[PDB]
Amino acid sequence: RVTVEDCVEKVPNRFALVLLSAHRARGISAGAALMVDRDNDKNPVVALREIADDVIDHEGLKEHLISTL
Amino acid sequence: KVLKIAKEPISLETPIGDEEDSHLGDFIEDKNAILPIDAAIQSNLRETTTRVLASLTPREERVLRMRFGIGMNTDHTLEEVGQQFSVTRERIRQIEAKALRKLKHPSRSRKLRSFLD
Amino acid sequence: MDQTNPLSEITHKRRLSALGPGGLTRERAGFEVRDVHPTHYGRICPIETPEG
Amino acid sequence: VDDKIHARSIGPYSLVTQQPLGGKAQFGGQRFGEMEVWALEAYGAAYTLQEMLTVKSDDVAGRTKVYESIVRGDDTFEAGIPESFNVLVKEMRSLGLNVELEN
Amino acid sequence: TFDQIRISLASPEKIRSWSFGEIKKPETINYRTFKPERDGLFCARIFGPTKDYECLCGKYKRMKYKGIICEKCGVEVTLARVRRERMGHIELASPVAHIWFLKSLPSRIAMMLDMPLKDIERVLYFEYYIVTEPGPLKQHQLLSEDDYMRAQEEYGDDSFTAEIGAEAIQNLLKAIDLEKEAERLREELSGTVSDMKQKKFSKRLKILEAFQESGNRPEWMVLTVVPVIPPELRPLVPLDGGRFATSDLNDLYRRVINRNNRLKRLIELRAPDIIIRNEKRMLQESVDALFDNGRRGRVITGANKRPLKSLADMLKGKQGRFRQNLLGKRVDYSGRSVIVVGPELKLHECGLPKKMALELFKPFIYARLDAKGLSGTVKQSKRMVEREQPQVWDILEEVIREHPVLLNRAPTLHRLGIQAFEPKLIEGKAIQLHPLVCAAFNADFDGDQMAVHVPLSLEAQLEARVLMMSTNNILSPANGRPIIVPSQDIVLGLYYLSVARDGEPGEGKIFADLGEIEAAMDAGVVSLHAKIKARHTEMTPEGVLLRKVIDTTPGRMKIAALLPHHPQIGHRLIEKALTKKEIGNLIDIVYRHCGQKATVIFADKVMGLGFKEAAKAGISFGKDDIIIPVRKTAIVEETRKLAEEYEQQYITKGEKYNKVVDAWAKATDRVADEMMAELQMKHKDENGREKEINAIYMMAHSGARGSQAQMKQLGGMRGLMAKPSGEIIETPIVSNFKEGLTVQEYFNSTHGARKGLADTALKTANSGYLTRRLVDVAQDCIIVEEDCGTTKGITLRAVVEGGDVLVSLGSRVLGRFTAEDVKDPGTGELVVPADTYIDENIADAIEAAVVQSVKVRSVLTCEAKIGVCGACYGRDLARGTPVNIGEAVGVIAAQSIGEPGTQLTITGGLPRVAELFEARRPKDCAVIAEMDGRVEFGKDYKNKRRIKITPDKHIAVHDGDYITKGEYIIDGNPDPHDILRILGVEALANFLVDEIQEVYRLQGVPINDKHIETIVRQMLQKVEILEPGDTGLIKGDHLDKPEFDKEQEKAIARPAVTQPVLLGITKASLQTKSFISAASFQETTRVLTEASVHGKTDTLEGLKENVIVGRLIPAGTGSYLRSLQRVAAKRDEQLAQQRE
DNA sequence: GCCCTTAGCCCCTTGACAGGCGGGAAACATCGTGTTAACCTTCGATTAAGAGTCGCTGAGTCGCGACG
DNA sequence: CGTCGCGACTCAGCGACTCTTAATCGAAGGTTAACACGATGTTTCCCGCCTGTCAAGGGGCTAAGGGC
Ligand SMILES: [Mg+2]
Ligand SMILES: [Zn+2]
Ligand SMILES: [Zn+2]
Repeated sequence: RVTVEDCVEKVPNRFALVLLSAHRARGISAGAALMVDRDNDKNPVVALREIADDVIDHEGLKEHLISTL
Repeated sequence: KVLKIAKEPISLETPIGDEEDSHLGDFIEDKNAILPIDAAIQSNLRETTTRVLASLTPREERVLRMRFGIGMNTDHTLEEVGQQFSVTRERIRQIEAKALRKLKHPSRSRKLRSFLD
Repeated sequence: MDQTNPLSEITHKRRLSALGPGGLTRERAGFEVRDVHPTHYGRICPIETPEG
Repeated sequence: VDDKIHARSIGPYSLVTQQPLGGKAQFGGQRFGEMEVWALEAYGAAYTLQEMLTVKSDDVAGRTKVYESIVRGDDTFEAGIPESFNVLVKEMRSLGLNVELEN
Repeated sequence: TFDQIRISLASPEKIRSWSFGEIKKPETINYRTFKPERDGLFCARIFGPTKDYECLCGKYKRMKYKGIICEKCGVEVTLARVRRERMGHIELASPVAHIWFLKSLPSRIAMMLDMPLKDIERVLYFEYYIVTEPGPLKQHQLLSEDDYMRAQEEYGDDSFTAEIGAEAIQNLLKAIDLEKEAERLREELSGTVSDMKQKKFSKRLKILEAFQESGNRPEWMVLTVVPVIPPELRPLVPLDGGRFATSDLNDLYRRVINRNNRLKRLIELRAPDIIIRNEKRMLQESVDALFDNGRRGRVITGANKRPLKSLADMLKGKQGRFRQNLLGKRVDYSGRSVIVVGPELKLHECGLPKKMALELFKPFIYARLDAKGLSGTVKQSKRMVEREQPQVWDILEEVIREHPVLLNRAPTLHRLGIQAFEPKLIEGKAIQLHPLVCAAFNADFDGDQMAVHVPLSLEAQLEARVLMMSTNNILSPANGRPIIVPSQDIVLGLYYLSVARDGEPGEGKIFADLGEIEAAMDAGVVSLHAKIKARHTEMTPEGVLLRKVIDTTPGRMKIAALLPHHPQIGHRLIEKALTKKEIGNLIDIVYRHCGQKATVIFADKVMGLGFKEAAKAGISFGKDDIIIPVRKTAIVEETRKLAEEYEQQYITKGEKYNKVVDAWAKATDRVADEMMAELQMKHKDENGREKEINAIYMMAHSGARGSQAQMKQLGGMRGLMAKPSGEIIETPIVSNFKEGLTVQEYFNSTHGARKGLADTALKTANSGYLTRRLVDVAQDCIIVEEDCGTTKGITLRAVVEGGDVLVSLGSRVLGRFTAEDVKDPGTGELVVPADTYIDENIADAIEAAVVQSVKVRSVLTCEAKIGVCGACYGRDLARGTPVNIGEAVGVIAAQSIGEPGTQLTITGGLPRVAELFEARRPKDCAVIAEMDGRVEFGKDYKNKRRIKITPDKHIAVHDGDYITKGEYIIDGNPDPHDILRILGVEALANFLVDEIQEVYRLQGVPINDKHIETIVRQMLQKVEILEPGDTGLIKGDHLDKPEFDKEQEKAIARPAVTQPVLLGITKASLQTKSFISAASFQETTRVLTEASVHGKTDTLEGLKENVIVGRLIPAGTGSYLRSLQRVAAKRDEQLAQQRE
């Protein structure tokens, strides 16, 4: 339901908007998304909708997870 | 039995249509490749068994698992699983029968009633 | 045998296929034999032909 | 539309490559070809290509894993060596080549 | 894990280490019991058990034992997966020469010791004996008669020995050493002329350095032990009917085993020397056919008559790693259904049949039922969805809510062919596709099965929502034109809404709001002919604009209200007729100025608006729709009379051309022009109001489905039909499709149209081949660096023919970062900065003043070490935003170049593009001058003037005239190779770009220049090494070598210089660093040998490499994950440096 | 309200089968050998009606000079 | 003061990999010396060891009812 142009202004790469959004959705699977309501939406769509407030915070967690151990 | 003895195995690369595309090798099925669905029931049968065994006695659940093997694939017999717990006698068979008759009620054997098919 | 209807049987029976054993294959045809010669007039239809 | 419709999440797989069969014969799957994989290659959808031709079709050890993960609830997968690459390296190893992985 | 796959020669010891048991009998299974034999092509103890953890003879089939081996059968108990990985080996009684190295284009076995393949092939087949250890009896004398073998041996019976065959060639390869041979060839390559011997010496030195560097011994091309493919790869599954279906490789391996057993029995039996050598020759031929089967006599199977495929035949055709195995994987979780129009759906929502959504989302349905608690177990869930219970449909609509599905059309020519859609559980069994998006798919609804895919992963399900969504694929990757523009119906509706006529009810009746127009139209006071005044907000200046009472129309207001509120847009765009081109420019301007959300919402609204106003309009085609020109019979009679006046006296060809060109080819547009003029005139009824516009004329003018050529063919003169050779028909063809065509004219029509129809089916194959070549030459052209440190760029000049511009300079330069700041002519004012993005505003400012070519940074001038840069590719063609790192720029450009195919066209359009991309010498090879000023005469009596040096056939220059570099003697069709050898690389790139643009404009498919720029850059990845010292390679070489070799030579001193060489798209894989990328689409028997003997290791840097290997692609989301992996590795290294 | 007495359930000891994987012993269907000597001592297909190019070979034409 | 004795020379010539991209339905036809022990498996029951019933008996523990 949420477009990419509305949420790509914060992540002007269009690929970090995918990986970071997937990481945010996975975190929502264990409890996340305290910034925007779900509005009866799936995990990826809600992550893309709330990506306007976790542009840098999501990339750091993904980078830490990519690191071994 | 002499006839029908696989007189000539057809080439698996033979054409299937009017052209030489999509040979017979690309259309043969697999009777040994485990389908992902049948693996799903395997993983859930590993989950649905660990849950039903969590209600039994700890030592009794351990001896029942040793009778078949959930983590260890070495399927032990009655006496072999008997020595691991107590004196190897009919007591192990008795507790196994009691456990087997235990999870046969609609409460414990609820999700397994549609599992055996 | 294309037997979807009585016309398919007739058009399949009256089908001159330039491919098969003894003639050019589907690749062997080329842009030459895939044309219609002037002598084809009256003897072979130029419109009814497979699109593939 | 009946004779042409088709939908097979997981059907009978082949033998030479362990891939899902083609066509609507026996629960086939829409073959994802080189010219149709380039559509996702030019796209940024590399995770799809890392799961559509890696764990979806040609990973006998990864297909069941991804199916169990999807059934459990988590949309996570893993696929390192597809069966296509395995059969390719086995065929190349059949000749005088020394196709062998490392590090 | 694994990475950096490397190939080399398979050592006999390493081959034995790979195998698990030597097969000595050509027996697969038993005729009574279907079990593997002891030692054969299908073995249990050699390749593993046939059943999962079920040993042979029913002894360890309980799975309790995993490493225990049987006693009677000797097979170790293991799952059936090991039967596909376990290899085998056949220790041949005599060696055998590899078919890939013996018989091929480069004779890799003949390059050793400098012996031609014509004699190496004779010494291997035991025809001409070879001499070894000479000491009369010259080295490599190649003697066959027994005179010198026995009669000449009567010199004491000492020091006389020679061999023949595969063993002889193996001993010869063992005798030659790599280091000494390379050292001998080094001095033979330098300090000498090397006129003809250099061509072979270069290849020999390359092969020797590959063998020495890779560590492979020279005597490994001939193999004493042949490895066997595992039995699971070549299966023997019992087919339905008791007839086993054995693979092609099984028969070849059985033949090889039979030959080996026969040779072993002959050697142990002490057979005649002519039969053992003949047995070795038969075994060698069998091993040759088992590998390639093409270089030999094409040995056919004993049962079938089809040519048996081999280990090489599999990889070559589509049925191996090329198409069937690796690239074109038959992915599951997919669906193919006939598509139907989905106008009730949104642009980002495709219809999915309920009967297909269950089979597609079976695991997702199971997960939703398990999490929701509806189903206790997976088996119960499968039993629930299998019967299609009414409670699972509610879960299917809930699971398919934001899970996009990839819609894959049968033919794909660009990245928009795979677009993910939020599925809607529509009734029926057909994919309800959106009307606006099917144009980008190339899928009409006349029958087009759109294969639907479902991404399983959470990232793939999210990757299909950020990039593969239909809302994000508005602008096609070919150029800056939106591909979501209405094709046929919405464009017709908008044209009917925008057509304004001075005569209509409600003239100048001012309305209050937008709803007033519809309220008055429902009352019958105002018509839809767009001639009434009302109020509307245009929003031209900064901020909100007042509701100015515009003098516009009601029909253009219904479309104007759908336009988003933003400056530079409004009713000023709808003031035109709103044709297909104008409506595409409107969807482009709304996306160029406003965002993608508003653009997609306007596209969704206008489709519904155009649909609602097209059905209510009544655009049905009728007999009076196609109006034949009343001034047609007279012009036809006058033309046919003029065709007879000059025919009385008669040259016949001149009179014919006067009667076919000036008589029928001319005045056929006159009749068509008169028809168009009579069709454009709006007939006014007796009540002063025009009756209506012709529906066919509306379709032709709006651009939905009509055209001038189609109009003339339908109602005009129909033109003149073609011929098999291309000549125009001379007979009179005066009849339109509205009238009755007689038999002869219709036969000529179907004689001229079947040629184009075959071109749609034959030239499309050439289009597919060109697209395959481009994506595999441009796969490495991936944007990785955002901004490179380069300043030079290609010059982009607006192409012009005659006196007008063919393409606007503002459009050619739009979306490309400038190299140097463009200076406006006349006044020295910096209109554009040096290294900033060229936005649409910058392009408009540049086009506001007439300017010459502007220095533009392109992918050609990229100084990036790996991949392409971001400040050079410019703007991604997907949207108005600049290109981001990770996009497959090369793949996008290849798709954009292949999209104009199937409608192109010798040298007309498609063949010319294929010739220019492959860089072949045309039929008339042009020779560049390179001389300045005066030009002298060439040598005396050398059949041609090669070149004249003045340092200070057909000819087009004089002997004393002042010639300037650039003017080359040719009648046309220059050569790009000569252009690079004489002229610069940027000049060749500009020539190729202009040629491709001229071709695509003559055909009509506009393609962006950068899409050709990336292909031209990928064609320039090789550079001829002219280094006099430190490197003996003079032929072409990848640029990474001079990036590394030229840097290493400076740390030892001779200066190194290399001129860039241009190779065709097909020749890109010939010298590419990666072999999997080259062995994918190119010939698999030459690139593998070029990579096996060279020990080429695939670093998996490209896109096609990771696709075949299965790992994540280094482009796109995979590119970003690779960057994250690299930064994580750097962080781990920094952390390790902290703790010593 | 607490203590004594008796009944019911749980547990232990023996056991008379029942047959049941499995090697042995045996009766019977395979699988690789031989062996016989009356006459022919070159069998046979299969492209070859489009098309861009890689890898090699072998003919006719010239320079440099020596000996009359 | 010519040529030819003797050398390269590039020119021809000859071989040779692919046929987009998903799809419309599964299998697919021939070749026709005779016999003999032997060593080699194949297949049946038959007891050996052992596994699994339910029962019999009993006691020991637990608990419920009655009396002071
Ligand atoms: Mg269509
Ligand atoms: Zn066994
Ligand atoms: Zn660059």
